[PDB]
Amino acid sequence: DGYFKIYSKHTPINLVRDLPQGFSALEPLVDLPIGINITRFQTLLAL
Amino acid sequence: IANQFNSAIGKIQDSLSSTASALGKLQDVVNQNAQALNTLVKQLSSNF
Amino acid sequence: NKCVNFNFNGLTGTGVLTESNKKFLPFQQFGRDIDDTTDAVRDPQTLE
Ligand SMILES: *[C@@H]1O[C@H](CO)[C@@H](O)[C@H](O)[C@H]1NC(C)=O
Repeated sequence: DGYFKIYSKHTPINLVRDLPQGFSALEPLVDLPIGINITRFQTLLAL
Repeated sequence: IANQFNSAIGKIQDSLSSTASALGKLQDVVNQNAQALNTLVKQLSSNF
Repeated sequence: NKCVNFNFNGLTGTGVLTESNKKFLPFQQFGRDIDDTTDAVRDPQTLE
């Protein structure tokens, strides 16, 4: 509907290779007045 | 006869202390009236 | 603490306003009861 909605969380872990067990909801972090069409996406990692 | 009676009134305490379910027919009436009021209040949120 | 016609942002009704112990997070602006009725409000001019 012309918004983009970002929810996020940050958590301490001690784990070597999987998505961790347990539960915690994501608070809304920012909303943006974007308007655009989207159909695919990409991530940026540091070299 | 008194020892059997005293023992049997003993078991009435044990039943009414141990389980939750023994009072089911009173809890069912309390639940139905609470459920009908929950419904009545929820219909205020309906748009019609 | 007095009966008042409240008008917060056009959300409107009659009630007594009392300081909350409700911890609204920075994103939350209204509170809702089990009844699906508004029961707490963040004031728009001070964040209480
Ligand atoms: C409302 O106005 C007063 C006086 O300028 C100011 O202290 C207060 O922070 C304002 N409210 C908001 C949401 O900034």
